[PDB]
Amino acid sequence: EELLKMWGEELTSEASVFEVFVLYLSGEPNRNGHKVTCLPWNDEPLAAETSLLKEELLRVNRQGILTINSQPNINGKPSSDPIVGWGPSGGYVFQKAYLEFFTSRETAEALLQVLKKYELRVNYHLVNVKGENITNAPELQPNAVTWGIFPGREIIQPTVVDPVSFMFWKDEAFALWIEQWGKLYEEESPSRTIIQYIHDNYFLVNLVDNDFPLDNCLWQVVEDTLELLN
Amino acid sequence: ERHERLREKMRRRLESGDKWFSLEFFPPRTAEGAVNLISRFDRMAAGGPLYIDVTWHPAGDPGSDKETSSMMIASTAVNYCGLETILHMTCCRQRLEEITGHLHKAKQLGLKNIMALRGDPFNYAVDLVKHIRSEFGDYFDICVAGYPKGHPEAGSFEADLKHLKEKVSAGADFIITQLFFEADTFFRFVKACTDMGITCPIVPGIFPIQGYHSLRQLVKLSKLEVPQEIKDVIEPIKDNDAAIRNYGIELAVSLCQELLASGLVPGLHFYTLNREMATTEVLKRLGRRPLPWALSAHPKRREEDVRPIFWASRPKSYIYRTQEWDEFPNGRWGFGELKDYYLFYLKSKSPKEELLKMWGEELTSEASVFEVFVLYLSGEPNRNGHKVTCLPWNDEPLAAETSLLKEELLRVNRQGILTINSQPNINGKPSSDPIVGWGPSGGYVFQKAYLEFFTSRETAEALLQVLKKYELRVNYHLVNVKGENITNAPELQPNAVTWGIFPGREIIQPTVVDPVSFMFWKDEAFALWIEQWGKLYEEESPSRTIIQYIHDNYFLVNLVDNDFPLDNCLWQVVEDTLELLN
Ligand SMILES: Cc1cc2nc3c(=O)[nH]c(=O)nc-3n(C[C@H](O)[C@H](O)[C@H](O)COP(=O)(O)OP(=O)(O)OC[C@H]3O[C@@H](n4cnc5c(N)ncnc54)[C@H](O)[C@@H]3O)c2cc1C
Ligand SMILES: Nc1ncnc2c1ncn2[C@@H]1O[C@H](CSCC[C@H](N)C(=O)O)[C@@H](O)[C@H]1O
Ligand SMILES: Nc1ncnc2c1ncn2[C@@H]1O[C@H](CSCC[C@H](N)C(=O)O)[C@@H](O)[C@H]1O
Repeated sequence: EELLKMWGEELTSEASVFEVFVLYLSGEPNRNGHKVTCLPWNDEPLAAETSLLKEELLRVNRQGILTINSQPNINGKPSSDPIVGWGPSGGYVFQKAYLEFFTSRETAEALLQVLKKYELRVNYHLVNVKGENITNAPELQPNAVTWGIFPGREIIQPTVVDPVSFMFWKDEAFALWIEQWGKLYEEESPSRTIIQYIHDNYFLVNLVDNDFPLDNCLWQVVEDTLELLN
Repeated sequence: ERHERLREKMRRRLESGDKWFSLEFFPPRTAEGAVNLISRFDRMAAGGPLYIDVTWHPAGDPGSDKETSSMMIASTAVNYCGLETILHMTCCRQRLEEITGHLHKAKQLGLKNIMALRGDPFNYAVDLVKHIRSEFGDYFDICVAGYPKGHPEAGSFEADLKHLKEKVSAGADFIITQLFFEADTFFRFVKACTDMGITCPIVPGIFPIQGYHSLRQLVKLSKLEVPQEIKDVIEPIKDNDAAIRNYGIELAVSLCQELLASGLVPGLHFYTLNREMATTEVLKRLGRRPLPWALSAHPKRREEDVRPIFWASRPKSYIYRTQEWDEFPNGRWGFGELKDYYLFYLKSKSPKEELLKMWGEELTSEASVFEVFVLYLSGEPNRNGHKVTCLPWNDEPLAAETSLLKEELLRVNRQGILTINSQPNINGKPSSDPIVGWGPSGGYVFQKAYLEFFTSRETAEALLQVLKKYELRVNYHLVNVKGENITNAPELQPNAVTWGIFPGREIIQPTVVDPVSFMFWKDEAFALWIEQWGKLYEEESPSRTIIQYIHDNYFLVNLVDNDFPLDNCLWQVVEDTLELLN
């Protein structure tokens, strides 16, 4: 037993599942053993870039939208930057904001509803376990989300997100709700039951904000998702 | 379902319900006319035409290797111009071997659409189509001429319809009709075609009247009688060709609208007769963007979305020099090689010794050459009073994006920095910008500053001496006709001067600087001194020896500024070089 007590001994509701993400999104106290440094999806500590949006992620996951990775809108930082920088020196580095998460089944309706106004700017992709696949993405084509331009060189594009790779990743992206977390609990115990109601019948989601010279809209998508549900 | 060439391409438009247009031309009897018509093919291609049809006659030697011959005109339309063509063919006074040889030659030239014609004095187009199918299978498109008001040689119209049945069922793919004067005639013979089991799509042909010779030309071509209404309209204006052009445009617009609104017409064939204005106006009245180069090439070149910037003021030589390739670049340019040098036209749109009045008959010194570049860039008339339309490297008026590089560019060019290609830094403008908005309409477009020029031995030396003060920021490349090569670019890698960011797509980089393909542009760039401007002068003269000295000893230089969100340093590097001189 290493991560059980860090993820909580007994889950009273989905709120006890939300309470595991916020204690990963900040170093914070717990009923026993304090800080948790891991989730099934998130074996790295938060990258230094995450400090730009840590307060937003804490807000988002405390509202029940269960973020499992992100990026900010960077708009051409120097390559040498210790927070957001890579490749040859002196060049530039760019990003699109990114927000990948799970939600309660009722919340996916809410998200699709609010995307009816942002479906030009925000590339979105929702998927339930067994298959229920909704997107505004180009049918086939990958979306580039981190790229860089370097003195005397070709454009480098290290981070890309796309509907085929996402539909493949989904088959692991649900399995470890059981294989890592759910397998800790007793057979059909109230914790296992609320985890199974979170494994099955629950939407994995991806969002990308394409308009990177602007402030990141993904927080407003989630705020309006919440508002709508409310 | 899947789609391919042949009927499936036009079946795509049929299913999508998109109306299209096609143009049909004639081969000229002179080489100059051939060049003019090739330029015309380039100009019409932007009108979104389905295909180009080239007529065939035996008196003009169409199967021969003369440039005026129809076969080479069609080949130039496709291979060296990038436009799909449909080749007409007639087999009167021809044998099996001749037809087979001509069809094989069409094979070798990439020609894949063939029109079957019987001509006027192998007895029928049925034999031609059947022989084509038997000897070359289904590799080629086959289309047969249709006769709505019946063949003049035929006793009965129903017999003509039956012969059309047989010809279509033999090997034909599409049917093209001749001139008309009433729309209802289209409908009646279309219904006849349907009722006889002919299921191929029928496309109507249109002759746009443009002059008084059109009436005689129309009568001779179609053997039909002009209606008394049109003649009476034309008779009182028998010497106002321009007015008849407007009247014919109106009549053609009415006919085309009636044809299209029917829904049985998938497209239109227009008999241009090697005339542009009326056809273009008609097409516009009936109702460019994917890359900063306004068209990517058609034949075997759907893959091209990156090419080197060097040729971008002169694109048709790049297409011609690269026609050997299969690896037409898509992705990071990283592969296609111009391991090539060639025999040529090297002719402007102005005649061979006509533009001498704009470049000057008499070069006094290099300081006269320096004004020809500046007169071009300024749009200013020469000492003769003639505005310079082009220079040997750049047959165009230079682009709207280079209006940002007007006053500074011509200012530094006066000083012996003879610029032949250039570009602004852009810093992430929205897509659909008026001067740099290429690609998908949502997104952003980005560019580095670029400058390319010839310059003197002294000024090149100076610049080599200076660039050390910017060499972290400026990639530079310098070469001469002697092959002396000096450059500061990493491992000779390409340099991505333009790119765009678009929702849901990977990053797109449509133009690139490349120090290896600059070795292949170099030879073309220097040779365009002697082979267009030197040879425009007499064989031993001040003007020839001046141009041969410029060819012999100027450096060719290219610079790129990598700090694209900051102000351009190419302005304030050549000025940092002018200072040093003194
Ligand atoms: C779109 C178009 C393009 C043209 N292009 C050219 C060109 O490139 N070069 C050129 O020289 N001319 C061309 N012409 C002119 C054309 O070739 C003439 O109309 C010519 O006189 C006959 O050619 P055809 O294919 O229409 O002949 P066909 O369709 O074969 O018709 C000619 C006559 O053959 C008779 N016939 C056909 N099959 C039979 C049969 N099985 N049994 C008995 N009788 C039969 C018909 O009754 C008809 O009157 C073109 C015409 C059109 C409309
Ligand atoms: N549950 C969670 N909520 C928010 N962010 C998370 C998260 N789990 C991981 N992350 C962060 O999401 C980031 C995605 S990393 C992939 C993109 C990468 N930064 C690049 O541009 O190359 C990680 O760096 C990590 O710090
Ligand atoms: N004599 C001359 N001096 C300066 N620039 C010239 C020139 N002749 C042509 N040019 C310009 O050279 C540029 C090269 S193409 C520039 C790159 C490309 N348009 C892009 O897609 O980003 C053209 O804009 C052309 O107009």
